Parts: sequence; structure tokens; C-alpha cells
Amino acid sequence: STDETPASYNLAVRRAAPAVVNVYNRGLLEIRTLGSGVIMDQRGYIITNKHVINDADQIIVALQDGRVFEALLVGSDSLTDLAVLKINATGGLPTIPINARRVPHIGDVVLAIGNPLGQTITQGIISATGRIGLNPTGRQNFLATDASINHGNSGGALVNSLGELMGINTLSPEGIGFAIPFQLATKIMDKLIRDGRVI
Amino acid sequence: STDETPASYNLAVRRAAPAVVNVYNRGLLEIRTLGSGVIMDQRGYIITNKHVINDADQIIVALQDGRVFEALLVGSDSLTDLAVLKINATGGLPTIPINARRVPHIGDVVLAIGNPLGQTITQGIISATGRIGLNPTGRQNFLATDASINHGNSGGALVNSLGELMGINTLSPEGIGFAIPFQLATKIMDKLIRDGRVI
Amino acid sequence: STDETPASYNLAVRRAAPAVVNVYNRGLLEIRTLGSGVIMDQRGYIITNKHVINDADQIIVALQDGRVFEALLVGSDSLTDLAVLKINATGGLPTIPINARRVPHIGDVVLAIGNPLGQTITQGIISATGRIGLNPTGRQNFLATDASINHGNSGGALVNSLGELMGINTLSPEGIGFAIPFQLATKIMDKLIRDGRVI
Repeated sequence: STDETPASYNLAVRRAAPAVVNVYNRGLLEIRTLGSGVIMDQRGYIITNKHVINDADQIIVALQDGRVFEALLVGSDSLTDLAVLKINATGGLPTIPINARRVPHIGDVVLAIGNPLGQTITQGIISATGRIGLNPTGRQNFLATDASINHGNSGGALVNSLGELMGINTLSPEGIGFAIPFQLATKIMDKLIRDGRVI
Repeated sequence: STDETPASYNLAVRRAAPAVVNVYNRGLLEIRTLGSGVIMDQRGYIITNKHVINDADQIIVALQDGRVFEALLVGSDSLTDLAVLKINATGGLPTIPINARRVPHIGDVVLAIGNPLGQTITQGIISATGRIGLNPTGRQNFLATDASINHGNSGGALVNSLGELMGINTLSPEGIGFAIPFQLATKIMDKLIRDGRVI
Repeated sequence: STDETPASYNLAVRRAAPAVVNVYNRGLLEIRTLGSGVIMDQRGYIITNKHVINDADQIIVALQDGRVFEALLVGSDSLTDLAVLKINATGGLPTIPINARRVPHIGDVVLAIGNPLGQTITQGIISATGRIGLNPTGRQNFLATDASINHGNSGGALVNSLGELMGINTLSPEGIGFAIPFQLATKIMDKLIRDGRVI
């Protein structure tokens, strides 16, 4: 036992966990814990759930390395219950690994990450994929997983054994949790970033 | 990340999932979703739970490849809450992989498969094995697992990382799901097939 | 399929499971099932939860190999809800593998073991680690995991793929179970053993 190594997905945790952050409100002083989020790129854009930031007077984001920024709401999307925040990027931002070439397969191992107790991670697999409810996008709508999904990780990341982003944990039929495919999450972010610059 | 491969049990899914089917009723027109089932052999025999087909006027079975047959009830077994259906086998039927030589061990990884949301798969391990309640068979009665078992997969298959059949998800003490060992399920099917041909 | 081998953690089960035992009370005759415990060393010391043995007139311990001893309460610790029992060690006692050099990492695979249905094992990962509530020890207080933790395994062991002891399942915020790090459990046991010899 002493010589060998335990089976673990701590690799994926090292790679993707730094990029997952907390999201707070700071009304007035009251500092509430809203939920989780995911740093997407060096520009300082972050994805989170719309419900998390719905009634937010002041939004604050806290990284696992100790840094704390104030974020501004770039824009949200009710249908997918997503929202994009923006923060000033001091030199060095941890970003969520993304592989646009990777094709998620049913059965894949996935870790769910978010802060309820500090950062927390649960393990499951991709239970199913397809489209659900109103699907204006025309593209695959949901991603199901038996990894525990709750408020504590709602808005957080869902990643494979490699650490690559598979989806965004969301709340929008028991024992199963849902995430928004990273391909759809990417597209929605871009359209929210671009259409945020509009009269 | 781009080069390597994610840890996954999609192999087992490819092999065993095609064989797991939906089971409906078609009263009158009302088409209800009853539960799941498992194609066992080329002859077109299918195992499912007795509760699934208890009050069924007309039974219908739908494969993942798009085909839809009408099934007839070969016979059921109250003690194990199993039931065997029969369908006309057009050329080419997907059947559930079975290894009569394989000995299930506690700790083994297992996937639970069934259609609640479309086909769905959850992951767990064999938590325990033994005999429970009235045991006329004299042989091992149950197989416990922490893979989520629910109505949506009740009657579906339980398989290992290889795809080999370990048991039949059933409903007949919290956080744990149950399946009927494939060795017992086989024997019960045969006796229901044979004793179905009786005056 | 026939040639290959299923993915399994039965190795860890073989190594650590024999050491996990049942704990009963024997009032008067009534024999109640209290919970689970863990043989720690050849001297015959066993760890269990304090709630398990709180109102115990006579304590009995049953191994998976068939042997049955009477245990005496060495002492307990309210803060960590632990308790140490002592039994006469006939030649040959199964003890829980321990690696004082092993550093638990988040994401590690872990099996939870205890007797509710006979011995049962569930699989999860180390979700988180840190310190919680009143922390007089100054050292890391808790270990979180998404392996199912319940009364049936409360007091039982939590081990990695190797079988090495990671913690003691305990009851002292949903979907997540807790265990006491084995490094803290060791220290508490020793202090209870030593300070048990006191006027």
C-alpha cells in the first residue's frame, strides 16, 4: 500500500478548481454568499447562474488564491439561467480549461465544483445528453449527471478526469443534476459580451 | 489535456445500452410510459419488472435504434417482481451482454441503465450481496448498489465496466438500490418461458 | 468481455473490510444493533462513534469472520463523537490498514464501510478538507465525501483504493457525508487509552 498510489481525480481538481470562484452580494453592511462562478478567459469574464446575481446590489468575486475583486454584470440569459460578469484582470488570472475539440460521451467521469463549507467537489458521470423544453437554439440543450448538484455548486464547473470544461452546473426527475454544455455556454457568453455593447 | 483521454465507462454504455428498452401501455387512445426492460436473447425475450406491466392492456417496446414492437407477456414471478415479454425478432436484435462465468465481486463498478428524459445511466459499485427475506430459491437473493435506482430505471440493466450483465434493477434501508443477480434472473426467465407452455 | 477484467475496488474491500465490525448492546434479553466500528491494532483497540455506545449496558463486537467478543469502553470524546473500546485479542486480529505517511488529496476515491443488511460499502471521493466549528485541536478538523454516510455505516471506516485508512465515518449542508481524518483519530485514540489509566 505504502508504495502504490490511490485512484484519484485530484489532477482534474488541481487544473480546474483554481478557476472556480465564490460570488457574493454586499448590500447595506450585509455580505451574503450568493453562489459559485467560473473564470472563462484572461479578459476577466466569468460565468455564473442568473438566480445567483438576480437581486445583487454589489457583486463580489473571491478566488481560491485569496484575491477579491468587484464584478460588473455584463448581461444574463433567462432561458439558460446563465449570466456573465466582468472583473479587472490583474496580471495572472486562473482560467477554466476548455477543449473545443473534445466530444463529451455518455458515461464519462465528471467532477462537479462549487463553494457552499468552502470549495467542494463531487463525482459522477454523464448520465444523458439531448434537448429539453423550449429549444430555440436548435442545438443540444442539456447535460445530465448523477454528481450531486445543489445551490452550493450551482453556477460552478463540471469537468472530466482531465479537467476540461464539460458544462456549467445549473438549476433550470430525481437524483439527477443538470449542467449546460460548454459549447452552448461559450456561445451564450459571447453573445452576451457583444450585445452588451449596444445602445 | 487535448492529447490524453478522459476516464470513462462509455465503452460499457455502447455495449449494453442498445439492449435496454422502454416499455409502454396503449390503453383506449392513451400511451403511458410504464418503465424499462432488457432484451435477453435473439429469440426476442425481454425481462422487465412485474409492476411495470401489471395493469397493461397493450404492451409496447421501443429500442434505442428507433424500432417499435408489440410485446406479449410470457409470464411473471411475484416473489422477484420480474416478468418476461416476447416480441417478434426481425433480423438483428440488440441483446444484453451476458457472462455466465463472471463472478461479481463487492466493490465492482456498475452502471444502472433505464429510460425515465430518455435513456439514462448512473454509476455506483456493488455495495453488498447475500440473501434477504423469504428465500425459497436457496440461492443468493439480492445485489445491493449505491447507483441510483428509481422508477426511471426500474426494470433496466445493471452492468460492469465491461458491459456484462450483473442484474436487473428492481424495487422489491436508505441511499441503497437493489438488483436481481443475473444468475437468478436467467433461471427465473427460463422457468417462465418453459412453464408458459402448459395447459 | 470474457477475457478482460471489470474496473473494481474490491481490492480495497478485501484489505480493509475484515477490520470493520458490528457493535451491539445486550440489555435485559434484548440484543440491539448499535452501529459499526474499526479494529485499530493487535492490542484489540477499536474505534466507534460515541452515540453508538452512549446508553450501552453490555457492548458486543462481531467480526466478519464469525468471532464475537465482549468489549469494554476505554473512553470517549464528545467533541469528535469518537469512542475507544477494548477486547481480548485471541491469536489473530484483523486490523485496519494505516499509512501515517499517506497524504489525503481532494478528489481521491474513497469507500465507506459499515454494517446496517450486513456489511455494506459505498463509493465517493474526498470532496473537501479543512476545519469546522470549535477547533481546539488547531489541526484539520473534518474530511468531507459524497460517499453515502448514514447510521448503517456511522462509526465505520473510510478508505482509499489501496485500503488505507482515511477517516472514521461520523455524524457530527446536504448530500455530503463527514469523516474524521485518520491522523486526528489516531491521536484521540491514544489520549483516550493513556488517560484511561488515571485515578
